Amino acid sequence: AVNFEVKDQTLMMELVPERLRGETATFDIEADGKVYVEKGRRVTARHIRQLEKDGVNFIEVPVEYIVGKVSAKDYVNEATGELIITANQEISLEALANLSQA
Amino acid sequence: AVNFEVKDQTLMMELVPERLRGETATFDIEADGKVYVEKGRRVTARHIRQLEKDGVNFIEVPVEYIVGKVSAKDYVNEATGELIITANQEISLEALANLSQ
Amino acid sequence: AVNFEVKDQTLMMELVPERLRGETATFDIEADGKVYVEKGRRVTARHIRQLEKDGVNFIEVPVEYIVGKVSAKDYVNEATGELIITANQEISLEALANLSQA
Amino acid sequence: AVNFEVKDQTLMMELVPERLRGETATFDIEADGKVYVEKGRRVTARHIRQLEKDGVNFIEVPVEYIVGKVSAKDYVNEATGELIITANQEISLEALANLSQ
Repeated sequence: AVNFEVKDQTLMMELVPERLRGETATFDIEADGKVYVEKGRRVTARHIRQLEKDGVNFIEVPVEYIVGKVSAKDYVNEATGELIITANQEISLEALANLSQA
Repeated sequence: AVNFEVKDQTLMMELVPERLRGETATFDIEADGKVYVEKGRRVTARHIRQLEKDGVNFIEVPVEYIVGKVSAKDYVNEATGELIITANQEISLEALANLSQ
Repeated sequence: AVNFEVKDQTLMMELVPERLRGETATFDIEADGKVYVEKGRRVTARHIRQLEKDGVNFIEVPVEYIVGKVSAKDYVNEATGELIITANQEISLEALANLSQA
Repeated sequence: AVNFEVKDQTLMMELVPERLRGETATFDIEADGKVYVEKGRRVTARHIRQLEKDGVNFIEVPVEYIVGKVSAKDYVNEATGELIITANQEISLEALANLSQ
């Protein structure tokens, strides 16, 4: 009766800025379409303050993080997590009425 | 990646109590698990009073209503309709990770 | 714990082609991004066969149809209906864990 | 326009029965409404047998597991995880019509 097709997916976790400084980024440090540190760059003090200036409290993390395929990072808070799924939800009213009738 | 297993379904619509009184119900007149008048029975002034006392301004309407299998009624306002789907949304994190890669 | 933001919505209903011929379209007759008859045009035999050639068994109808704000049309099957909602579903894992903990 | 009222939630993960035997459970070992071993109890060879006989290859894991409040265990495979959200999806047809206009 209801099909749910995933078009995109993103995981976000709370930044711990005090642990990010000096890391070499293994994935782009980004939020809301803006990349603050490119993969392979070492995070500078300015990068930290640029995130802060923009009010970036959550950053993107690879979705694979949630199935254990990314070694855990001290610069995100493990007690947090926001999963955003963009989907096309197809609801058959006919099929629902048939569930209801039965 | 995401399955949506439907366990129950209903519409809800705003009630126009003036137009209900005197009619014979074609579906249970119901809200929040309480049935006020059963299908096949006449709606009394007492029923109308009970609905008002309980503050019932929306009632359940079968999803069949939306595909014409239950015919239209004056005492529910189609402009106000809601579809409530009770479901288990089964999200495969493995599948989402696969999609991300 | 879960927010569901609607980005787009479409209603589709099964076409009854035998009742569409000769109608003056009051909304574009379309499916899958292709407009077959523009609003205000009278539907010709060719339009019917063009829909058929493309296998168009369902057409778009204004969503308002489902709240009774479009007078019913004999050229769609009233016993049908497919509602497609494009949404951003935001799932707070933290909030869900808190529901679970409680 | 759409509210998603959560009524229950769990993860599920693939079980590695060899790594469970002998451990003391920190959450009920459970599938499809049957609890095999309660939180705080040791998993026996008999428990392992029961799981196998019932064909239980995925078990429930608390959502707390995903935010670190329940610590990681060798006997569930995080690569396989699912999140199952039981909810009432309340779709306002009035609101969808409003959005369409």
